[PDB]
Amino acid sequence: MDIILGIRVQDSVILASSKAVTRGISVLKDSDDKTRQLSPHTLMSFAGEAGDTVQFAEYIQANIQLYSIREDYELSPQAVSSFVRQELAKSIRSRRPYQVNVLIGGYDKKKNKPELYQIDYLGTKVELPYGAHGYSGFYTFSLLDHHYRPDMTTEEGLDLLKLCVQELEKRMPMDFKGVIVKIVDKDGIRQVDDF
Amino acid sequence: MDIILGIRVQDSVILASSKAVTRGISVLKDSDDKTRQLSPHTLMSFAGEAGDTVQFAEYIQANIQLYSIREDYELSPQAVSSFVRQELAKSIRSRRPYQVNVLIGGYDKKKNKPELYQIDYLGTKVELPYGAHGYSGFYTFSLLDHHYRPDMTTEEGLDLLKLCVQELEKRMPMDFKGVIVKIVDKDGIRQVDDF
Amino acid sequence: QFNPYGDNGGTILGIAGEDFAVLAGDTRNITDYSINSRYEPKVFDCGDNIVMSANGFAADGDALVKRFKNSVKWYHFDHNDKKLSINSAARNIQHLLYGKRFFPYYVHTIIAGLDEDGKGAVYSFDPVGSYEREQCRAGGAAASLIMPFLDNQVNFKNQYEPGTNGKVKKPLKYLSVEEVIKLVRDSFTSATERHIQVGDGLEILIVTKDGVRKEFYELKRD
Amino acid sequence: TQQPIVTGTSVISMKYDNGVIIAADNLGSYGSLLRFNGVERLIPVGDNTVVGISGDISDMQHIERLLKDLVTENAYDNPLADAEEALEPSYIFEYLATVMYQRRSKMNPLWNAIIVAGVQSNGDQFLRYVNLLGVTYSSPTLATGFGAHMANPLLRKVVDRESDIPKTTVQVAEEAIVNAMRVLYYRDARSSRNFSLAIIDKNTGLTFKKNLQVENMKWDFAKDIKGYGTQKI
Amino acid sequence: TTIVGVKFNNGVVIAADTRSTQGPIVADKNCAKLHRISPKIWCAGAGTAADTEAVTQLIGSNIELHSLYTSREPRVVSALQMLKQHLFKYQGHIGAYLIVAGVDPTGSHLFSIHAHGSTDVGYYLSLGSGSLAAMAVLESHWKQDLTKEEAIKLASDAIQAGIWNDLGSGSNVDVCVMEIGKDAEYLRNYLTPNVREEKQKSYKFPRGTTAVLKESIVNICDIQEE
Amino acid sequence: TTTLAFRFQGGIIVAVDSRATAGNWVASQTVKKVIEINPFLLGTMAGGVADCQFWETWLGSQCRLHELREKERISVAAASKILSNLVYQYKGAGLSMGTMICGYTRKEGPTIYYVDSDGTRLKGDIFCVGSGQTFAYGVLDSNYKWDLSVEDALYLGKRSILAAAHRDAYSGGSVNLYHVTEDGWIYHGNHDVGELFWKVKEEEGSFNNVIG
Amino acid sequence: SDPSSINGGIVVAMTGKDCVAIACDLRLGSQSLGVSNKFEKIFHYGHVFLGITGLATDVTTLNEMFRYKTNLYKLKEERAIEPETFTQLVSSSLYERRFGPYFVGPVVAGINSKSGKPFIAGFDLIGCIDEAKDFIVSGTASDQLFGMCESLYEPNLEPEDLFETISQALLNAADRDALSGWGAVVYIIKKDEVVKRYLKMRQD
Amino acid sequence: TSIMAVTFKDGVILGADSRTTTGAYIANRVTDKLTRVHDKIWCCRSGSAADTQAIADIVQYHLELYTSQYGTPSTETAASVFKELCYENKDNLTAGIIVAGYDDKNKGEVYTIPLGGSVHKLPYAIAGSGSTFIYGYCDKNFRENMSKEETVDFIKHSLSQAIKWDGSSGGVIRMVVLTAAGVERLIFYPDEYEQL
Amino acid sequence: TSIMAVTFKDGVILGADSRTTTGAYIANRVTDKLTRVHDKIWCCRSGSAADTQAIADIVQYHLELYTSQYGTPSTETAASVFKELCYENKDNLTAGIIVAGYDDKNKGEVYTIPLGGSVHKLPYAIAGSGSTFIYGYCDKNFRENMSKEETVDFIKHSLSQAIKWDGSSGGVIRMVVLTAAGVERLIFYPDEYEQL
Ligand SMILES: *[B]([O])([O])[C]([C][C]([C])[C])[N]C(=O)[C]([C]C1=[C][C]=[C][C]=[C]1)[N]C(=O)C1=[C]N=[C][C]=N1
Ligand SMILES: *[B]([O])([O])[C]([C][C]([C])[C])[N]C(=O)[C]([C]C1=[C][C]=[C][C]=[C]1)[N]C(=O)C1=[C]N=[C][C]=N1
Ligand SMILES: *[B]([O])([O])[C]([C][C]([C])[C])[N]C(=O)[C]([C]C1=[C][C]=[C][C]=[C]1)[N]C(=O)C1=[C]N=[C][C]=N1
Ligand SMILES: *[B]([O])([O])[C]([C][C]([C])[C])[N]C(=O)[C]([C]C1=[C][C]=[C][C]=[C]1)[N]C(=O)C1=[C]N=[C][C]=N1
Ligand SMILES: [Cl-]
Ligand SMILES: [Cl-]
Ligand SMILES: [Mg+2]
Ligand SMILES: [Mg+2]
Ligand SMILES: [Mg+2]
Ligand SMILES: [Mg+2]
Ligand SMILES: [Mg+2]
Repeated sequence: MDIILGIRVQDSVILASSKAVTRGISVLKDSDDKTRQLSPHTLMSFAGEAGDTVQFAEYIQANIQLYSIREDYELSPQAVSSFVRQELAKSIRSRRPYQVNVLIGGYDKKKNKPELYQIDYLGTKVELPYGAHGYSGFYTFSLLDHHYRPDMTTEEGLDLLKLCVQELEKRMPMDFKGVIVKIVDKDGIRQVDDF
Repeated sequence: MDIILGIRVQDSVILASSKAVTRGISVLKDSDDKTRQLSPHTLMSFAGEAGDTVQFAEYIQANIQLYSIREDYELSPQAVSSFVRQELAKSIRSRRPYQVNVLIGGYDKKKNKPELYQIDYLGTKVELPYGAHGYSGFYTFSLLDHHYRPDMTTEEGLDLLKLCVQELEKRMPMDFKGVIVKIVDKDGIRQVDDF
Repeated sequence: QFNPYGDNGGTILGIAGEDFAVLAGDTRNITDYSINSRYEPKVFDCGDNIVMSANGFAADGDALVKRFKNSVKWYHFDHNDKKLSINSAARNIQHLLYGKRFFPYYVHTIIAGLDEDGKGAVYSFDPVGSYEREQCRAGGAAASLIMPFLDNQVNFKNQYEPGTNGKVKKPLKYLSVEEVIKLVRDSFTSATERHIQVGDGLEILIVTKDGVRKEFYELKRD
Repeated sequence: TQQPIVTGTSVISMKYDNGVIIAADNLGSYGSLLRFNGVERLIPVGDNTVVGISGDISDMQHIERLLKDLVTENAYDNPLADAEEALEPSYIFEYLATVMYQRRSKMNPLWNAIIVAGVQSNGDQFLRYVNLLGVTYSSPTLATGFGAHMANPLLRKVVDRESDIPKTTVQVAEEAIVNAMRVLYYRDARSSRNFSLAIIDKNTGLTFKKNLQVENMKWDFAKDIKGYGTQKI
Repeated sequence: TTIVGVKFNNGVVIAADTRSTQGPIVADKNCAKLHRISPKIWCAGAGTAADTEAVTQLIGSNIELHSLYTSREPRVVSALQMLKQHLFKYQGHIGAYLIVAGVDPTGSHLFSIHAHGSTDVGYYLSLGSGSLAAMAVLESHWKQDLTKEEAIKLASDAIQAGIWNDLGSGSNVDVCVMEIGKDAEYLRNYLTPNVREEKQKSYKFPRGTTAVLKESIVNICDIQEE
Repeated sequence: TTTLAFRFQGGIIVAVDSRATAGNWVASQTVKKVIEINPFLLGTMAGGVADCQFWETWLGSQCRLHELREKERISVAAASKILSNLVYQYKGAGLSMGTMICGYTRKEGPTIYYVDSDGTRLKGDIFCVGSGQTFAYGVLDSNYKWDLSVEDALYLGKRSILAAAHRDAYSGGSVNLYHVTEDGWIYHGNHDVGELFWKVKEEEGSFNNVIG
Repeated sequence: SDPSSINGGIVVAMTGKDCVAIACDLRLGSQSLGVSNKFEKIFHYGHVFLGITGLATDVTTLNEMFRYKTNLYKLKEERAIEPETFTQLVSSSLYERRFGPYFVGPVVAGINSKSGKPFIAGFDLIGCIDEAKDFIVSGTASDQLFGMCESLYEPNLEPEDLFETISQALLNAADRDALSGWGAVVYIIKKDEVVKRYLKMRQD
Repeated sequence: TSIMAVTFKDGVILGADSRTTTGAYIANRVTDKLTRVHDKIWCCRSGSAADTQAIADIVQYHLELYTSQYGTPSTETAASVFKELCYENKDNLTAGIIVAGYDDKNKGEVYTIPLGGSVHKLPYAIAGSGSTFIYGYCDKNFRENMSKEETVDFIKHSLSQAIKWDGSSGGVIRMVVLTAAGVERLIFYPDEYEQL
Repeated sequence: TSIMAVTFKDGVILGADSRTTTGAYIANRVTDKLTRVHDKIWCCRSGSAADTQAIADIVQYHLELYTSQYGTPSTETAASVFKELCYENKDNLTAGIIVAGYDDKNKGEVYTIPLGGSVHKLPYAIAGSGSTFIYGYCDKNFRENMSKEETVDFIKHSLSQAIKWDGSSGGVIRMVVLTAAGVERLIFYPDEYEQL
């Protein structure tokens, strides 16, 4: 699919993902949720080749949920991100690689810190205060470089995120039909229904 | 460029043309007028390869204006359309052909009839009640096939045109940043400033 | 580089009657601009009152027919000598063809016979196993020449009744076996004239409740 | 997938009233180089079948070994190996046809064109073709390569349809075959003057003729041909 | 296409089939492949149909002017030379494969021409997709000192071989005889061994069978007086 | 090909054309592009004629086996995912499919899944698939409401296919209508475009561009 | 990509007893997209009729070119051009673009005004003349037209009977072609009257 | 094609086969590859039939015009005209020509002109596809100042072997003898030269 | 490469040049292309050096194992083992091998195995790039039942010409004589064979 963004503030991680699905000439859907809950305090957004994206996301989801049941314990965002990276790093030298890029936003309940991990289809992992995949960064990183503050509140983060989406809606050629925004914090995962 | 539409009603011709200009990754402009007035009662909209479009349009504009001065007389839309077709039909077997598609909307003051001509870059001319170039027709022709009646008013034409633009804004992937609408009738050419 | 496919030309035609069914095919076999044989049978009695032809690349055609005949034999063994119905045969052939989806049998298959209500039946296939029951179907080289003629003269397409001028259609009255054979012969005579891969001979297989009969007619040899 | 290296050209054949005739030249070409001049391309199987092979010679020698092995295998635990349960032309052909089509299906073909000529148990004439693609067909006259283009037209003037077979004697049939071989020598750039011929008759059995030569050739008229248009000397 | 040329006692004969094809479809069943360059110089053409026609007309036109300029009946070698130099210049792109024959004050002549511009001399020649079937017949039955009757028979038999055995050839046999000291006789459809049999059924429709929307008279006449 | 399906008050409407083409050659005007998977499930066909037929009749065998094993009607979600997971295994091999899996269960209600040979699986209210999908979308989007009567919904589907049959060269022949309720689908006839076009033009006042 | 099948269309012509008929479909498209249902492909210059299939821009260009030439012919000759003579003019004009040809399939039809003899003729895109006694076909459904004509046609058909035959030949051939149809026209041509009929057909 | 020219005591002899091929089909089995550009200046042609005919025709024209102005041209001059055409049009031509001629002053001379358009004056020359198979034989058997009968035998035996091994060569062996006595044509048929 | 094997009255002789080339560079000017697969069964190698070495090594192994079980193998048997490797691996091999051997029962025998993997039993055989230039010479000069000295001269003269004309051939002429008397190696240097 197209645009996926992420920003880590003081006490939470915010992921924004486009709603459009386009097969060639037509926009088949304008309300698609490009994300899966891996665990109560870990959310993964994704974008890449059709089919592979959902297949990969649900596969990761199933594996983490299996771990949760087996150990009766939630893996740290760092641990989940490492697992995901390894799966993609394994995939890149396969017969047919997963063509999927992801952002992993989690809240570590042990350290009481929000964490954002950017991983591409090659298995390239980086921890970041803010991140993006595809052409999204090209428009948004300059704004984030200027405004981002780490002590930012969640509300200040959403405002900075609106400024990013406005720039994208001005300068990007493709109509991505707006974004679904989700927040990850100490209380879990919730969706901002008005954006 | 992208989307250009045309519709011939009872007493006028209405042309609608997108405002976006995109060079690759960015939308450089969102207020571009993809049309030239050839004569007081003849308007030509255009879309094709960058540079060639404006170069061709202005070249045709210059030639028609020259004819107007020489004869102190306005050529009929049919005559202008035939001239344009021949120029494109000449162009297609050149060293480097003009990569331009056009719509010609005019009001014939002799016959008191509006006239719409669709011409592609090969020099393929057809007179139509409604027409389009590129992928625009793919979305809009089904609506026009249903609603068009040959005796509509100018206001009914604009409403049917809004229904076309709404469908395009729903189902086309590219954000074409709205359209500039112009009306051609017995009194000449005017622009609808709110659409 | 080795090309595992070839084109042996030929043309075939199946028509379904009210209580009968015919499956015709020319006897000419070719490669490029040469004739291999003027009489090489292309339509086959496969048993259980079912006739079959697989037109196109002859080596794949012969392979497919051979495997279907074999399927009929094993159907009898495995299900107490039960008669293989035409609809069942058709579905079995789909799986034979689709089994080689990624290295296809390069043929246009048509089978004919009677359904379980005794009425005439014709089934048509593409190379990778899709199928559909039809009243009328031409296959192979001159299929584009013959089908339109059969839309007009079998299904009375674009025909209407005099005096009414386009209001009332020509009624779809049934065609006898003698009437169908006339249309088959003319279809191939016409196809032979304008298509270089059609000629030499015409072999028709007729299927009724009484069994499978054969008729042969000469075609132009140029 | 391969390319043919050492190759054999046309094989020609036809039916007649009491049997079948088949012929092929003794050349093994290496591209345009006429490398090997003593290659037998007709291979008899028993006293009722002759297999003519054109195309790649290494593959021909492989097929020759398969047929030799087929005879050995048929004789095993078979008291009627030289009588009722002897190898028929139809048996030998169907076997080859199976192999050819299987090999093309694995994208590794035997690069040949084959004609199986013979007479069956009931006296019936057998003549059928098969090639690298597994394509098969039968006809009163059959020929491979250049023979298909030049020999068949001549042989079809003798036997045009099925009803012409009883009316065609062995003398008339052999005469037509020998002439066709002459024509191929005039016109095929990968042919030789030396050839082999085989007759299989229902009465007189298998007659295998070796070291035949094209004779009665017309070349004298060449002396009168000068230049390419305007030249007189 | 099957086209042949055969020399005989007192002249030369050329023949051709009448089939033209676009891929596997027959475009024309009774096509005319024998072309007149001048009254007693004819040629048969294989390959690209428009090219054989065009290159024949052009040289035939220039031959006529040359004959008028020199006050002499045209020669086959002149037609041959003008054809080959034209085809050579176009480097094979003009797809004309010709058998050129004729009688002139020098005698009777028979030549072949290929698209790249190479020429050949012979007593018997064949060109086209059916040239192998025809050349088989010619190589089997040709002799020196053929009569007129024997040469016509041999030429037509060589075309028939193409008609029956080559899918690129068919329908009828056209012949043109060019004897010394006589008018050239052009025998159109010399043989007709491919008449279509009567159809089983008449497909004449009842009047009114087709649905019509509008009728109108078309004005083909000029602007009228009064 | 033009195939559509949309959710509404009265369940689901499914409408398809009948044309099959090999290049410019019209191979068939009488193709059944709706597959009756069972009395409650329908599948639409677009793309490769054989791929769609084979694997959608195969799907019906998997659904029958599910309800034999689980003593319960298979969900539309589960049925659609069986097909999407299958074609995903073949991804890259060259299967060519665009399909809607349509059904009506107690737990889900009326449900439509777009399933595709690249592995895409999408739930939605409206879908149009095929070469003439853009034409059908125009009529649907402007006239669609949740509060349509079964009669009006059926006509809208019929009309949307007609629109695409007219303009798209690779669509036409005839229109097959299906209406899916919770007690199963209901067939609503074969409609020849040759007769339907003139009937609609006259009665609706549409297609004033064409002369009749 | 293939110029001769971007726009689509067909033309067919036939002879009868003291008459000729020429017919064409009305479709103009951009590959799969249908654009126009009023694109007539038959034109006339005096009593000589010319149908042209293929690339639409060249159809228009050639019509304008032959109108140009036939108008000069008439001024200089002081008479209308005849079918036989026009056929040669078409051939000459096409062959002059030998290595940069117009992508078209022209068809000529008409009755010679002096002899009264019916006349039809066809061409390839570069000038070769096909002069058939019975019928001529052209366009994207030429294979289909060959099959219809070869079975339906008989010689010496009366004008009103010939109309039925040629119409059924066109209609059924067009219905088996994706790029043809969207209406049809038939011209019946006698020595001194010419009737034009538009046919009702399926609009898909 | 198998062609050769050989100088000897009394002059020079040209030799050639008569086979023209389109792939494996023999388009002409009785071809004349020994062509005349002047009374006693001939050439052997190999490569494209069209190219070598076109070239030979142009040369004959040049030498005819030379003769009208300056009298009989030398063999060297004829070779130079061949070279000028072959060298300057090397990109568009496929022609391997051997030029042979008889002067009274210079006697028998042979010039070979391969694909590139270079000129090489030699005692004898061989060319064409079939020449490859007789380099060994010709090198071992050639002597200078042979007699007419010996040279005919040398050419007959050499081309016989070239024909035997090369599929692109065959038919009759044509020869042309160039001496002070005049111009003699010789032909040798398969039955004769195959048994050698 | 210029290689040949020739049967004669007392047995068979193998002959070869000594040049190995990488393009136009002579990687080895003193190569030994006559290799031993059994006591009196040798072969000449042409084509890829790696392929023909690998093949010859495998054959020597097979015949060594054959000998241990069934005694001395025939030359025909050795040729069949070469064929089996060359035919079955025709897609991956570039090897043109001549097999030559001496039995007491069968005396001197020569089998040639070209690229395809076919087998041809011949009185004598030639192969390698340089063989093309001596088909004419060898056909004209070969006789059956020659003496040792005559056969040495025939091979020496033949390879001399092949070396002279082929750039891929050169260096010394190696030979190996196979008779009832035993195995003899012969070498002939440029100064000797160039003046022939
Ligand atoms: B014959 O097969 O050579 C025949 C003789 C011709 C000169 C009347 N030639 C053709 O029929 C050619 C074959 C061909 C097809 C395609 C490209 C080149 C040649 N036919 C035509 O030139 C042709 C095709 N369609 C219409 C008119 N002419
Ligand atoms: B439709 O056009 O997608 C249609 C749907 C199919 C299920 C009947 N497909 C076809 O007609 C395809 C060609 C095609 C046209 C346009 C878009 C995509 C595909 N035809 C075939 O698959 C086919 C196969 N064999 C014979 C005939 N047609
Ligand atoms: B000879 O084989 O080189 C021969 C000499 C020519 C002057 C008559 N050339 C040809 O036969 C060539 C083909 C060729 C074969 C071998 C090497 C190079 C070229 N043939 C033609 O040019 C030819 C073939 N068919 C028709 C017309 N011309
Ligand atoms: B001979 O030239 O064929 C020779 C025979 C080999 C067994 C010693 N072969 C080579 O010299 C080949 C190249 C070659 C030349 C001509 C024809 C075919 C192949 N050389 C090599 O294989 C080689 C070259 N450099 C290093 C190692 N091997
Ligand atoms: Cl020549
Ligand atoms: Cl080595
Ligand atoms: Mg990254
Ligand atoms: Mg024929
Ligand atoms: Mg599954
Ligand atoms: Mg349509
Ligand atoms: Mg050397």
